[PDB]
Amino acid sequence: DKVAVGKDGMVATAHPLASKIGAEVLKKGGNAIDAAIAIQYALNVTEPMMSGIGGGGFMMVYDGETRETSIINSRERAPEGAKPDMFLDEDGKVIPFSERSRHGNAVGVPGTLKGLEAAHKKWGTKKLEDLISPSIKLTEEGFPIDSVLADAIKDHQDKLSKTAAKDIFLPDGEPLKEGDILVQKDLAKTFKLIRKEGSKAFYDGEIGRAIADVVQDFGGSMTPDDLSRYEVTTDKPIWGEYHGYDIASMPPPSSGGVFMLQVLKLIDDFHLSQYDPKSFEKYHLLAETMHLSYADRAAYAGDPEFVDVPLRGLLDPDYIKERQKLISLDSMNRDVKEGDPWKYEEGEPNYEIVPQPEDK
Amino acid sequence: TTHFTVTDQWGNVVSYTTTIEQLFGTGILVPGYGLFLNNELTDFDAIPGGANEVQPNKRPLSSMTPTIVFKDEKPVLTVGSPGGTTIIASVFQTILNYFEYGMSLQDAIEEPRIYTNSLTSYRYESGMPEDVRRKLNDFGHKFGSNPVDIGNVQSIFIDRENKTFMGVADSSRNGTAVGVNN
Ligand SMILES: [Ca+2]
Ligand SMILES: [Ca+2]
Repeated sequence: DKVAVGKDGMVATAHPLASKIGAEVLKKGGNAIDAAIAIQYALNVTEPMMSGIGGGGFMMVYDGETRETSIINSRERAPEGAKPDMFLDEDGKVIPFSERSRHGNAVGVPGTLKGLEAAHKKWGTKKLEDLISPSIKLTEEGFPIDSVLADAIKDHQDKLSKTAAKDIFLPDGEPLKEGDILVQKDLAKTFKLIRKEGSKAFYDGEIGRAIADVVQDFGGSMTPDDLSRYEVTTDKPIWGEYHGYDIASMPPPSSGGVFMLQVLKLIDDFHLSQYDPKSFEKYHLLAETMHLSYADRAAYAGDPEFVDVPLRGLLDPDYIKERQKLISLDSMNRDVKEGDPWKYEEGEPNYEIVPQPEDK
Repeated sequence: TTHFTVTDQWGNVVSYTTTIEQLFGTGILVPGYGLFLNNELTDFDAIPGGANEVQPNKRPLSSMTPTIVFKDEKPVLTVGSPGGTTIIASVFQTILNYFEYGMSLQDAIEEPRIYTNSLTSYRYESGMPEDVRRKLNDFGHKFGSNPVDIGNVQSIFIDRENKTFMGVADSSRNGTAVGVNN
């Protein structure tokens, strides 16, 4: 069911069960925002390693009524007690990624739940109760796990053994296998709590009080007041033009939209399809282009409420021209430093350029 | 991360990337509540001073790239992917393959992707030919002896002339596309 056609709606997701839930919403007269909310819940349950109400996301929505494109940003925030050096040790050295990625200092105030509500108020059409309940049943009754979740449990069994996940995912010490039933009693309860009380239970309530508790057990500084501080934001897209099409993508605090657009801009003039898709020339040119944009990413990208991202400069046609001088079939470029997009935009950066280890 | 997308009969379009960071986030399950907690704050730079330094109340830099492509100001294609910093590579390569090469949507999605953020970090999906990998490496690149899957693009095409939606789920996970009639 990898490809599908439809006259009145379409859903595509990473899990067959979340695809069907989503389809059914549209089939019962729901809109795409109704379907999306139900999908996030279904995926929280069936693909629980990949997203859910303990994380954050960017939900891009083209409004069919107003013809306006908007983004519900539920990205997580650092607690009030995060510090700039909290991933450095006594000696000032970077804590290894597998330690710091399991620590309580790593946990951002989750946003997903507030994202789904914001999106629901604005465009929602079915009651949240109907959207949440199919996931309540998947949690409560359980389902047979797909191979990817199975492999995920096996590959991360060490991380999962040191937490309260031990019992559900590593029962009698062994990883659930492909086809085995996964039942999530405690997850179901939380979704019922949200079904009756809404996000108060999460951000100003018991679910949240429990989150702050487990975060301090694991070493971080998140308080209940971090949870009641949190609200999502709404962003306009970053827009670009490629090959006669307008492209809307995600602005800072994603690096995604700007650098996807920058890569496209840099490679456009090389007319890549003169080369076979599996050709030396294509792979080389893409590799050279990526080096330039990812260097720009490491130097210039962050939360634009705190730092200035030179969006105008990074996509300026003269800047693109300058960087394109470093992209050629003649050789491999060894000068893979960030460029100077500030030259083509008003202002200076308010930050240093700090090299980071590739340990992630 | 996971990425999904939804189109409806009223012409609303959704493209939604969402994550808890690493697989299982931190791994910390909230005792008695069943939900995994993100490790999203390690998307911050570990060494401060820069644009992406940790600060209280700050959002760690993402690479998530939920996208909608438009022709004559109407949406025609949604794209997005999981995969950390590879997400940029997965989305631009799909778009390159669809619009610059004119592949079908599935071909565009399934075509082997490459990723390289630096002179010391290279990945490729299986299907890059052996002879071409060698020649790239001789030229200075560092594509390894082992292929890996990159990303997981879910995408919907809005076909107005045929009055239809086409959805595609990447084979890198067990995703599906399901269409709806009246
Ligand atoms: Ca072209
Ligand atoms: Ca692939």
